[PDB]
Amino acid sequence: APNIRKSHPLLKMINNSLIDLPAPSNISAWWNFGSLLAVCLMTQILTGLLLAMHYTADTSLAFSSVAHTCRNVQYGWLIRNLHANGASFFFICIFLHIGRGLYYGSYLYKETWNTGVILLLTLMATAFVGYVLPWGQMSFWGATVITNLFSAIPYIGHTLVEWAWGGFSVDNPTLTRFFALHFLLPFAIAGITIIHLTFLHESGSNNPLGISSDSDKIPFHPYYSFKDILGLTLMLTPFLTLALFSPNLLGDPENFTPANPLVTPPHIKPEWYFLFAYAILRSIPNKLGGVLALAASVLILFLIPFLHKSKQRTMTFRPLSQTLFWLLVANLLILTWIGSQPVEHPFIIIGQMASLSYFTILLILFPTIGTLENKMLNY
Amino acid sequence: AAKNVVTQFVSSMSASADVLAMSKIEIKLSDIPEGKNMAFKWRGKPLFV
Amino acid sequence: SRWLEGIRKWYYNAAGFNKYGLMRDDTIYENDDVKEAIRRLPENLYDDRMFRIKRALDLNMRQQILPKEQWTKYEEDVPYLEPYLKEVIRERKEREEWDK
Amino acid sequence: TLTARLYSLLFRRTSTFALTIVVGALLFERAFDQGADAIYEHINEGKLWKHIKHKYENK
Amino acid sequence: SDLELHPPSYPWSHRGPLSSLDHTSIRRGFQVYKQVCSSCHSMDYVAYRHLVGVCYTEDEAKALAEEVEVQDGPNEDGEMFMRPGKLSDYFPKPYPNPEAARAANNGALPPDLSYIVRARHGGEDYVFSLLTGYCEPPTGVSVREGLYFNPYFPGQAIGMAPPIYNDVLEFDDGTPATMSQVAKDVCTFLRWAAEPEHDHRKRMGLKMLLMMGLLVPLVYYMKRHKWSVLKSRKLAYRPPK
Amino acid sequence: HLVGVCYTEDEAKALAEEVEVQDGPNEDGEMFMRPGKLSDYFPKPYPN
Amino acid sequence: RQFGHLTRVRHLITYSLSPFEQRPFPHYFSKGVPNVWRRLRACILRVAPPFLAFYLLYTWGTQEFEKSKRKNPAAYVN
Amino acid sequence: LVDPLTTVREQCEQLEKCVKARERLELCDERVSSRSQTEEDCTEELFDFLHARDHCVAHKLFNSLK
Amino acid sequence: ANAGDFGGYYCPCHGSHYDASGRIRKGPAPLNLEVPSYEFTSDDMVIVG
Ligand code: HEM
Ligand code: HEM
Ligand code: HEM
Ligand SMILES: CCCCC[C@H]1C(=O)O[C@@H](C)[C@H](NC(=O)c2cccc(NC=O)c2O)C(=O)O[C@H](C)[C@@H]1OC(=O)CC(C)C
Ligand SMILES: C/C=C(C)/C=C/C=C/[C@H](C)[C@H](C)[C@H](C)[C@H](C)CCc1oc2c(O)c(OC)cc(OC)c2c(=O)c1C
Ligand code: FES
Repeated sequence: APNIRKSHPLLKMINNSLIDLPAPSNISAWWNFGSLLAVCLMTQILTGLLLAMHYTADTSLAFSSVAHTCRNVQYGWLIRNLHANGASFFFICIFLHIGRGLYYGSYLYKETWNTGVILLLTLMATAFVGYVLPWGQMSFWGATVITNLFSAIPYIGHTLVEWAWGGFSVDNPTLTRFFALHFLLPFAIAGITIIHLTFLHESGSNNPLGISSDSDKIPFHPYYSFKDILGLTLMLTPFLTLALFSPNLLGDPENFTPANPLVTPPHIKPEWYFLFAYAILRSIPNKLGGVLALAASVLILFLIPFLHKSKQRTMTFRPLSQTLFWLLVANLLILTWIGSQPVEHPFIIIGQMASLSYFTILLILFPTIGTLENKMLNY
Repeated sequence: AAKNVVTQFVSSMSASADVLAMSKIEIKLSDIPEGKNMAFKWRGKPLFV
Repeated sequence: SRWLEGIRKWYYNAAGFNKYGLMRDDTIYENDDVKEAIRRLPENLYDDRMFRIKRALDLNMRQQILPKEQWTKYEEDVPYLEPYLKEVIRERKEREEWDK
Repeated sequence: TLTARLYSLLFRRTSTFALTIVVGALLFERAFDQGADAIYEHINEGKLWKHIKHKYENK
Repeated sequence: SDLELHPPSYPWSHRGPLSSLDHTSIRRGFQVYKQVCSSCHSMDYVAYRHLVGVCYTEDEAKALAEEVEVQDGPNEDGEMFMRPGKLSDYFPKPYPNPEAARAANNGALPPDLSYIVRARHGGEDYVFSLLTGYCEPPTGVSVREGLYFNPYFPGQAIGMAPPIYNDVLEFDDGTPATMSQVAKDVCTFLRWAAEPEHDHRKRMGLKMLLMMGLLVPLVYYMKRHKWSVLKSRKLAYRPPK
Repeated sequence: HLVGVCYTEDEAKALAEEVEVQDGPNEDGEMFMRPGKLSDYFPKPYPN
Repeated sequence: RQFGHLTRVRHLITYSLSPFEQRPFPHYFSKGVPNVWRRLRACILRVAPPFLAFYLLYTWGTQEFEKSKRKNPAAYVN
Repeated sequence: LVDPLTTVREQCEQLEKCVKARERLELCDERVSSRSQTEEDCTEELFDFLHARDHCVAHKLFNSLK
Repeated sequence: ANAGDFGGYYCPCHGSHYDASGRIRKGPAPLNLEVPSYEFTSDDMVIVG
């Protein structure tokens, strides 16, 4: 090969995943989400790796340390800001990325999709820790529930927790051992992400119409490379805007008060990118039920591929399920609001309700409106 | 071989060989008038009287 | 009271996959059966379908569609693959049953 | 005719192009900052330490 | 009753995504903290060091920190001993420990005001209100021995007595030291205090915004420039017959 | 440690009683001495 | 999957011009903006509805809550 | 020396809303302090006032402050 | 303490309401609060543990 861009074991990979990669010609922004997700993975790993350069995982020093890392380290403040927010831009993109995939049945690439879930899960997992790290009122009390959340699993539970975290109560150990997980985990996300793309490439990228694209397919490089660099700057501007103008805009301030093992803040509102499932959890009064609900609240994505009935892949030609879809996306934006809302009649019910449409819309509505639309075509 | 190495590197966390027993606390009941509840720092978690 | 006929017509224009100018069948996700189906297609209809798809893609990729004129009309939609696909399926269902 | 003069001389040879990105960046920097800094400060007259530094250094 | 009153918004001199903090105001904000809050309110994350170049002068802050003696390292004979507060010391703690403070403030714990502004929803708007805003409990409502009604505070019963009235001090710059006024200055401080980066952070934001403005279009052209090959493009099916 | 290795629980406990240790803040917050429990570390002879 | 082994494509003549011989800008106000609306108006009636519905359920929910807080002038007329 | 606050709360305490509120309160106040046994509290009413008062207190107060 | 619909307790985490006895009455909480080992040593004395 005179090529080189193809005759070099390493070098090929690149000129095979960034150049020369066949990608569908027709692809909406909803396809950038992922390349972005990467940039987050990076921005997170880069900033956090750098923020760990100043963190001091240990109760008595943990909180302050960060403060120091901000006030004392040049641009250390910027680093933090960026980090906590990448967290979000990260969940945002992920939340959108899942959207797109859901409504173009990209979940048909199963493996590429299943791995995806894992990523989500992990990204949810890693983000749980890390937030504990700054050891604020939130950090602490989040540690205590989320962890204790495994209380539900019988027999192996109470035990698994008094292990999950340090000894018998969220205390220093749990902290150090969390930092470790956090420092570690992201690198797992990175790995799996590789596994994710691998599975993908096995099957070209999807495409909005949901019909073969071999008919077209353009060289990833010339095109999409730019397109990514663009989307990079686009959904980079907001994230930065936040980080430079109203950083804590998304960040609960309650966490600015160092942890107190004795008083959980009246008004414990979990992180936004978590609220939905949060709601679901509390609107199902039963430790186990509460948890279970939650369990499936996210662990349901795994079933979407089996809850696909449309004779067509995407649903751009499925106006019916189509609105059912937004009924879902909104039913989600709802659960969220209902999550950032205390528990009283005005809410609560609304809660468990949406926290019912959620499931049904998925487990039942979709597949039904699914076959139905096929018959409205003689299929 | 493994069975153990596992067990080992599994208890290399559970507990910590550091356990207390402050199980004994003295309270002035007069500090808590009728109708209210006082909270105390006791054994890693709060105590209500 | 309400014609399934009357309805299908709805859904058809509602799906609006004819705005891109491609027959119903030009859409059905390509699963094992369909592939075999399409692989049985007479070369005539194949190249036809292809272009229709590439055109569809090209449009879609431009975000623009086909002039109100060129949309395909419900009654004129040609189920060019349904027939093959069906044999396929039953061919299979025949085999699947025999292997028991 | 700028654009033409530019291309031929600056953007044609991949060797050159780059060279102007550099020398250009140096210029863009220096200029963008001074401009930015000014825009900023001006939108905050008498509020910055640079601006009160004087009640222990006059103004 | 989970019934509460939400603090009105004041057009602070530094609210604007592009407006820095009135450093003059912070200077006073500092003094009001030093002269009246720094006797109950600890502020562990700042230090005279900062004031230098932001609202005070090197020599100014140095002599400013001399103003306090601090317990420092072991002797040769090893014994804590006091000595003039240097420049690098952190703002003095009023109490050796919390429970000590709680025993000094009618059983309450005056929270450290380092990150106060961003630890309570509302920041300055809240804080300001809280200070300038005490009053007799409406009827049927009775605050117990030692507390003081303040509508804006949850429970409406605070353990902090109105710590700010007219003249409590005298801003050496010649500023009508009215409550409203001082209380303002304290808040603008509490802000910087909570996030010194403020200005530097917004200025930055400025530039960041001018780059997006400039960069994104550029790459947009580039994105379109490159795609035109396709956007433009034209198909056609020509079989032989 | 001593417990189970060269001493007995009750043995070490009373063994640790043998020393008073400076411990946490009052309510009025002030270091105060109190009987050395079982979990204390061997006494330091010098403050520093 | 790489290039040259994608599909059996026959008889498709495509003509495209170098980007430098054409204009990227494009034809806004002619085909540009028009199609944009051609779409806002196409899906508006398919996307907005549910969001709108939420909104209501949000407001309703909030007001009611904010109401159930205020006293019934007649919870004690005596 | 006079606190621009108190002066500006004077003007504000006169705006239509304040009055339509200050009144609503005044009643409740003397509506609860007039009885021996009542659970009512004039907090709510109190807020509504404040809420309204301070609101303009803000629209103007910072103008007189340096 | 001193909050909730059962005049005992309320946990802001998931809405579990407790009665003044520490029992769970409403919400997702599973068992009633923990009652430590204790006794009174006199008229004003109370010892927990
Ligand atoms: C000095 C200008 C000053 C400020 C500013 C101030 C503010 C302040 C805040 C914002 C809080 C409370 C926030 C909350 O919701 O808990 C707070 C709390 C207390 N303070 Fe204060 N305070 C100022 C000065 C002083 C001074 C001089 C004293 C001691 C005389 C004092 C005390 C306290 C106490 C006690 C509280 C406790 C609140 C409670 O738990 O009920 N403050 N202060
Ligand atoms: C996968 C992406 C990551 C996620 C989801 C993430 C998320 C978080 C979050 C939300 C916090 C709490 C921040 C806050 O207080 O608001 C955090 C803290 C932290 N993260 Fe990450 N993190 C990630 C990766 C990293 C990496 C790779 C490291 C280093 C190995 C890291 C090190 C830290 C440090 C130092 C803190 C403590 C200081 C702080 O709280 O800001 N993070 N991370
Ligand atoms: C770990 C972060 C993740 C990264 C960085 C990542 C990356 C990618 C990328 C870049 C693609 C290429 C096409 C595109 O951009 O959409 C892709 C596709 C896909 N990813 Fe992810 N992904 C991540 C997480 C997930 C998650 C959480 C899901 C789970 C629902 C998921 C599901 C998919 C699907 C279904 C596709 C294939 C179909 C298609 O591309 O149209 N991904 N992902
Ligand atoms: C030495 C560098 C090797 C390059 C690695 C890097 C490589 O896959 O880069 C792209 C192709 C990848 N996305 C895409 O290919 C992609 C695919 C379909 C459409 C679009 N665009 C939408 O319009 C894409 O953008 C994007 O998601 O990054 C991944 C995931 C990976 O990088 C990650 O492991 C890094 C993590 C592990 C830290
Ligand atoms: C080290 C990692 C371990 C032990 C594993 C933990 C597993 C993490 C999982 C994926 C995470 C929490 C998921 C987003 C779950 C499903 C959502 C539930 C969730 O619930 C919460 C909750 O009920 C709270 O009650 C007061 C408070 C909270 O924060 C202050 C949260 C919270 O932050 C999250 C998020
Ligand atoms: S933590 Fe008590 S309601 Fe769940």
